[PDB]
Amino acid sequence: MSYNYVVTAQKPTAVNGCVTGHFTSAEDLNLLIAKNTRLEIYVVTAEGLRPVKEVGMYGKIAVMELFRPKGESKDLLFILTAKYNACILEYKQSGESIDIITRAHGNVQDRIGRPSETGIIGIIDPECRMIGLRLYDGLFKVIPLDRDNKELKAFNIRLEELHVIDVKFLYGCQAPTICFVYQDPQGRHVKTYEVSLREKEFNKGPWKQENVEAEASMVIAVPEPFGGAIIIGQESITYHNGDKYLAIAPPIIKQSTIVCHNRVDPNGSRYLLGDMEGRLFMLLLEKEEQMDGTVTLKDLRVELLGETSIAECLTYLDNGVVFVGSRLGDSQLVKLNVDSNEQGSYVVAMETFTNLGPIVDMCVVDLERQGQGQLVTCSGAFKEGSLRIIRNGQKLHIRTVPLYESPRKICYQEVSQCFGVLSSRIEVQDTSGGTTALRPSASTQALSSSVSSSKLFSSSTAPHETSFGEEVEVHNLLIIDQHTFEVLHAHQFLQNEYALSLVSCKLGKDPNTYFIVGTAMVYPEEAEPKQGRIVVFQYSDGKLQTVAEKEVKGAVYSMVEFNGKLLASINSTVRLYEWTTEKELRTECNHYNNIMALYLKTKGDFILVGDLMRSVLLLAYKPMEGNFEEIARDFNPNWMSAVEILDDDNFLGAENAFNLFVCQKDSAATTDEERQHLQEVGLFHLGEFVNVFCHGSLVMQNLGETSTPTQGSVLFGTVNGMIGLVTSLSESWYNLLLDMQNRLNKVIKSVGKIEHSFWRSFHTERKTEPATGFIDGDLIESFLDISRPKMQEVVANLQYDDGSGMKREATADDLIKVVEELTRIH
Amino acid sequence: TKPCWYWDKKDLAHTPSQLEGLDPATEARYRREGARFIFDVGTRLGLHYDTLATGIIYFHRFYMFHSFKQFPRYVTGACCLFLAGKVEETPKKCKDIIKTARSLLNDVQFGQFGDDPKEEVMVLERILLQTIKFDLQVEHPYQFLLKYAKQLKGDKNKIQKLVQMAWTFVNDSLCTTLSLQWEPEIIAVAVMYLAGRLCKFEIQEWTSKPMYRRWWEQFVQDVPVDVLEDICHQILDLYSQGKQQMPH
Amino acid sequence: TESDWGKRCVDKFDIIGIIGEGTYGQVYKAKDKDTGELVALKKVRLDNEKEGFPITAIREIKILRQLIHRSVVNMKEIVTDKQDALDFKKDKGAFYLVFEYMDHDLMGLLESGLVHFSEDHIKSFMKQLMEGLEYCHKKNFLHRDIKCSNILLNNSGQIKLADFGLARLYNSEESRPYTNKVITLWYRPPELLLGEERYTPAIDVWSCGCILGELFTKKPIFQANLELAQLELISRLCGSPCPAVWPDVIRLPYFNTMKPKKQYRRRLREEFSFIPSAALDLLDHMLTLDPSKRCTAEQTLQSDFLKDVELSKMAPPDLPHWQDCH
Ligand SMILES: CC[C@H](CO)Nc1nc(NCCCCCc2cccc3ccccc23)c2ncn(C(C)C)c2n1
Repeated sequence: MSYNYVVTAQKPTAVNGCVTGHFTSAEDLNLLIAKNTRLEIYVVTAEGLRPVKEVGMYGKIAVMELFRPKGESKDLLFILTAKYNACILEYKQSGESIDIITRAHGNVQDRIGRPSETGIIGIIDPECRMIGLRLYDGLFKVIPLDRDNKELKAFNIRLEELHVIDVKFLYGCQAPTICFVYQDPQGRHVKTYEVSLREKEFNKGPWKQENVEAEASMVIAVPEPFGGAIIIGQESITYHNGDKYLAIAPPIIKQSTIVCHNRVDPNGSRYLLGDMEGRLFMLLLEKEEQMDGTVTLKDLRVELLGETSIAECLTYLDNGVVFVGSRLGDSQLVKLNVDSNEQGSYVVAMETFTNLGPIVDMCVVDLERQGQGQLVTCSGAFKEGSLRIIRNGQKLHIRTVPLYESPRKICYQEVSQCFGVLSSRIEVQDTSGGTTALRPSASTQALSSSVSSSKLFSSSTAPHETSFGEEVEVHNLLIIDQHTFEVLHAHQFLQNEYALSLVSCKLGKDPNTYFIVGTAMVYPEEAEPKQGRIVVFQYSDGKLQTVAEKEVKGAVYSMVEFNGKLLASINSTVRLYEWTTEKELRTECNHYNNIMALYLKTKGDFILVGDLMRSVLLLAYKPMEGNFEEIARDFNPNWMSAVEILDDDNFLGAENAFNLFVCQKDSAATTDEERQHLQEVGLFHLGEFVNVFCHGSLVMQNLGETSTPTQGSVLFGTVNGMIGLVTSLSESWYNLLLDMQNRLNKVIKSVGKIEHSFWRSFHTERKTEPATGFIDGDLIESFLDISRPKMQEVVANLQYDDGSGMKREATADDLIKVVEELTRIH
Repeated sequence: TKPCWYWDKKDLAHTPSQLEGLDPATEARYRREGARFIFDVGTRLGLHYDTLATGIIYFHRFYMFHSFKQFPRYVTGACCLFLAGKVEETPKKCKDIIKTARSLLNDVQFGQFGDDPKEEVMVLERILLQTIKFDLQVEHPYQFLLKYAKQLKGDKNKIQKLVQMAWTFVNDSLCTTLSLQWEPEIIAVAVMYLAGRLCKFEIQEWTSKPMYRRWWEQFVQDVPVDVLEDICHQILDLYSQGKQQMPH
Repeated sequence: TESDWGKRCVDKFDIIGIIGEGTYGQVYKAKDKDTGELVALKKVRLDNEKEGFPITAIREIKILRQLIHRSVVNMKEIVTDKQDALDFKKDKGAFYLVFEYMDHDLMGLLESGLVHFSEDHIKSFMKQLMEGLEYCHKKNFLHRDIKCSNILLNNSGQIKLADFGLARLYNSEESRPYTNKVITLWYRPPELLLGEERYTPAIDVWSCGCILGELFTKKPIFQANLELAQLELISRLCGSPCPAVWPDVIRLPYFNTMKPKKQYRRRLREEFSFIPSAALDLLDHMLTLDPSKRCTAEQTLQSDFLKDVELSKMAPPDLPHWQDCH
């Protein structure tokens, strides 16, 4: 068995949802911002936000909504986790003591159901009579909001429309009414049904219309002054209420997909809209009152306000202050002005809140020689693309290097005092036949530049057509200096060439230090790339020199230096190249028993391979023979996102389901099969998507003394910006901490009353297993924050073995020392 | 695709056993003894009649590729029955087959099993499987005797006498190389023919074609009487050579 | 000739890697040097000599040389390790059973979450499987281990059945005593949970129905670790074994012993309301409690769902390729 420890160094930074309401007091206006597993509560002031409380939940926050049922003084909070843990929460404050009340809770998962393509959707009735959940295709689940339903019991209504894009509860109806866009073979349509709690079924809806845009994406429930709904698409915005139908198709929105919406004026006169290129629009509803005394919607208008960060959620707050919650770039607070500035913009930034965003890749390098370590991460996407240098100093110090294009891979070349970054920028087919970039970016503003002139694919003979307006990715290699993060050089790869892998190393008997990039020729027609290159560059005297190129028959997904040889994975094949005295790559060995060799790591002569669906494999180079050998393979099927080697026998993997596992070579040579069988000795639900595993630590360790119980250091980056750490334990230390977790779980009150053991259970749509071999360090480090009565309740009858004494009672003050030593690892 | 498991009588002059100086009578004697050894051993162990036959067919086929002077027959027989048991889903442990063999064999005969009987048998399984070319499925005259008898309609007692007499002829034909000369379907017809001739029955009357005097042609196409008469002649030879007579 | 099995050496194959291990044993992916064809080799070890050649392999050799169908996996030949010369007693080399290489297995495709099935892909899938099961059932052979790991799929969309290690002959007229537990707990029929032991070919139909449902949810229908909890799950959906719906349930050994929490009513149509009408009928008939009321393999082929499925238009599943890598 194996024993490991996992802790968070920086918590999830990406904004996954934001609502405003009166949650902490019936009086204050609050902003609730949700990050993965983390809920942040703010109070809106005239200058910005006053933080008041932050809680963690044992679950990914999927739905977050504020409602105020008749009889309550203030808003209540509904949250549904991605594992279908539901709860209703209340804020309660006793002087200085702030706590979160779990008013109702339960798990709403169905034994049978197909998870929907557009994900979990949760909505609440305007009269707060019920909560609507869209969890599975063909079913609508109703939790009625009666006082007695403290367990959140619910029932399912059969839904004929299997493919639902989005749904909302409409305003102004005699009964609770849903408005949903659905897609069937005839296209997408907009329909309404009514919901009967008494009959527990759907009844005919107020109005039925069809033929909405093929890419109709979002539904807006317009408030009572107007009534009805607005449907946002790619080209058109339409309003449907009964017989009334209005449609606006302004050319400005066709350019970029609109992803978020929020209501500005409670009457519904004005809405905010945001799009993927970072533009912020105002949707204006023009009122026409008739002499009857009734008000009808006259027309729809869209006005461009300015630019924000690429926003996942928007919230209007008060005054002209809007909160730009971002998942791909920095979250923001921006002020909307009535008068435009001299550039024509009505939007002026106020505050910028750091988001490590998507961490595509990262490397650990000690730039200042502080014997500590810095983390230079490839963070952000599109115009939010950035490089974040992170150092530990009590908080982490983050410097941001804007790139304005997507970063993909980063490697450090000390010989050159610079970094190599693979990038992607979006250009659009323009009227010249070529393409035009939407904005300047790192690749366009490099001091010196070069473009591949390779003739390997120049033979073409493969016709590919272009339509004006289509997007194409242009991949570049960027040379960026470590002292000034000025982009010194930009190398642009071939048309339709994707840069997938980058390494900096010396090879063979060659004293020069090279940048090596592995690419793939990507054509929309191909399911799997069938052409590619390994390119050897030299950065010398402010110029990048192409040294050698090797053609391959696939995509070079991963490369790694291997004892002076170049180890590369081309689709199914794992190949080892030698670097000749003629400065050309020559193949030595191959392994073909793979589906897609996505990830590669090495140690000595051992290679760990990560596959798209066949978990992990341990390969060995037999130098005596000049070939590869299959030492051991994990036969359980897993979809890998990243892998890492912990030691000669333990291997760490990350699943696309937000899970972590560790495999161990059986090392029991009774039978050949036992050796070849990698045993999944560790299972752990992380809750994050891990893109990169990197050996290193940000702790100040110039001299070695007082090393902690933990041994080894692996850092990992995730999509939600979380940076984490995995380390190993001795058998005894693990059991002590594990025995303590089970004690802390009985003592600590969870938000939503979610069982900690459930949360960390390994989970896919097809399996659920109890966690094993992993200490949830974030639970252990919460021992320091629990009250003294709770600490002493935890330490009762606690005996550590393998020590000077076979059983030794632990005191609370003894443990406070142990936990504090553990807190220094990050 | 599938191997050919049938030889011509003339070919039996050239088995390995013949060419190592064994005379025809002796190899025939060895075949009867080996087959009857298989039959007796399995009968004591309670084995289904198909399982006995399969082992006997394995046995007969084996000694078309090897010599009796290099492979002791009772070891071969025991190995065949052991494999037959696994093939036909009537399995037996090797130690039990050995125990029964000791009961039925004298000490000199059991000398063939050497110092470790179980080992000599289990070792041979590798050769047996390669020898029979891993073609394990075997059909036997019994199933056709019943399939064909079922289509006969008439006196219940005359037809049951025909079946049992023919069934005895099938059991007796396992001691011969007929299993190696003619497909089982022909054997089943041949034994029906011999039982009919000896019982002074006219089988055509029981068929759906009572005026089709070559009654068998509606069960087995393309069989000349020459083949049926040769098979019958060989079956009755065993009775005339021994002291036993036709069952009747 | 092509028929002289057991003599050709495994030298004739370049072993690419190990594709599989477990109860079936060690299976290696290889390419024949002479033909260049990708194969799959199952290592059968007779070295233990407890019972000599394994019976699992004897059945798989015995049955798969008799069964020839598009949807039944083909054993091409049997090859051996370099054997010791003139020393058959010393020799312990193992035999390798040569099969055709199937690109994927259904479990691997589903567990990795990499596949999506439309109704038409499920039609093409089930039609082949039930046609294959029909061929075998009409030959009076019971598979007895129908699970997602034993269904193999090529990228072409062709489906073939595989692990015949537990398959045995069925007498349509006479009851024979069989092994009480044969199928995996998730796919085990209710009769075998109650220990029929004289099971009909309907045990395999129940298993395929569990897959039919699983293809519409991407999650197995009945997942349990213990035989009682499985019967509970089946009962919550199909209804509890009643003498009213299952006349001979009283004869089953554990009927009184193994009782579900309640006498549940059938909810299959309600809980699977998101399934197409033609398929929902197929599920209800395949997941029938009474083995005698459970439909046959042929009857599924003469159903509204699979009858008019043209097998020429294969329609392959949504394979992930580069899109899922990115
Ligand atoms: C395990 C027992 C089953 C018996 O069905 N393995 C099986 N899979 C057959 N194809 C499936 C191939 C799937 C992909 C192969 C693969 C490659 C590399 C790594 C892998 C890791 C895990 C899983 C698969 C992996 C197949 N094709 C013919 N056979 C006969 C021996 C019956 C077959 N057996």
